[PDB]
Amino acid sequence: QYKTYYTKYIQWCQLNQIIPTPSVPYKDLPISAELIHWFLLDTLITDDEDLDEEEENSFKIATLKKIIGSLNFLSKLCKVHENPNANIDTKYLESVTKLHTHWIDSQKAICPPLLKVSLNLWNPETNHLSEKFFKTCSEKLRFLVDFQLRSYLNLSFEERSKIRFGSLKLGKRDRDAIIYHKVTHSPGHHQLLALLPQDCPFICPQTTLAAYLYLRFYGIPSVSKGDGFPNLNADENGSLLQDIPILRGKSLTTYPREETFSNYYTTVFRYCHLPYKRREYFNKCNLVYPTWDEDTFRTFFNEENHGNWLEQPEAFAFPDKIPFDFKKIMNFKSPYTDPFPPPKDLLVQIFPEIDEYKRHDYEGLSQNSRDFLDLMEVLRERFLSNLPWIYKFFPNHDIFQDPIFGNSDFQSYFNDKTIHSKGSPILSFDILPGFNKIYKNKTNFYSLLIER
Repeated sequence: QYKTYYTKYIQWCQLNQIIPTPSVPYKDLPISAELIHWFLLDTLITDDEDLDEEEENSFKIATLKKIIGSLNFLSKLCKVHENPNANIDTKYLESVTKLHTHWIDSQKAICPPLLKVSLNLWNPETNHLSEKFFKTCSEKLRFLVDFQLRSYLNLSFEERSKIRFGSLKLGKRDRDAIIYHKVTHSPGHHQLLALLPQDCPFICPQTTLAAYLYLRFYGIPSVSKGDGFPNLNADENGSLLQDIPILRGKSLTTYPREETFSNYYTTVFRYCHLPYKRREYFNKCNLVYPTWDEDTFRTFFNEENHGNWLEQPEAFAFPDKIPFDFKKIMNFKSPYTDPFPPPKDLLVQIFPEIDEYKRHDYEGLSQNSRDFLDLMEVLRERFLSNLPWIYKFFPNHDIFQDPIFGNSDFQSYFNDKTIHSKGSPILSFDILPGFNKIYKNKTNFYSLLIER
């Protein structure tokens, strides 16, 4: 029973050269939460079908639990032999089980609030929402970013509100991920979280964030001046970027106040007819990205420490030092596994400071400024690739106030990306796993809009 599972662990240690290949190496076998998880991610999880799928998923979580219980048992047997390195952080493995249980159970259950709120908050014509809190698209998108940061990152309001421009960097192994690397002090603590793009533009945190930044920096052209793009020449090792909040409230310097966000949430969930409990949007979450001790974190992830290993943890199972299953599932994607890119001609007309800094003493900027510019470059690409869809639904959004978007080049891109689908009853982009059947249908998707 125990043996048939824990044997697979030993074979995987042998095959990956974590141990030499000759029985159970009782004394010498390393067992830890991170190796067990890596074993799971290489073998069970990443199993690259209607009623077959439902059964296979149930079976996967049953097997996950049995593998975990088996390796807990193996660890006690190694400890009988005085193995010094068979300690299991069982909380970490309980979060893995809870992560998969939540994913399978919610697929089993199959509108999610993520989609309903996002589509409604992108809508520029929302007469019955609140002219008191949500007069502008900037205010709507500002709210939506906090909402998508909670939905994807499972952070409390207080944690969200500490996100700064300098907190966010592109992944090195996944250049489509934005990584927030949180370091806390009690033996030091590292928690890494990822925002991935979404095929559906309205729930894409990258698209949404970029639209919000677009309005924040440039305002509405005949209407209101923006804050400007940050003065990156003033940045010295993050001095400037670590003080600019990801959302700007009443002053340049502060995230919107919690009491104001409390009202925004109430107002949006009322408008969307969605049940609302403040604690589920404001308080700490039960399921969160894992946090590593400084020692485990530096030692596990340094490939020169482990030159014998065939595959290193960051190659597949923990890209950018985030386990692949958390990264996918917290971004609402399965961990069981651009037709018309935007022309550089158009890219260079929005966020034009990105290119200007690249032209000048680019070399003279701090590394934090260049990491921010590379991030803005990915948000700009995301935003522009999706603008043809946003324009199809919401041509009167504040984004489109710049006379630019009325020009021949922009209109031509907006048309050329979306024309191939104008007569199709089905949306060209995907929605969310388990929801594609229902909501790729245009009529169904449009009906999620409260107004129009």
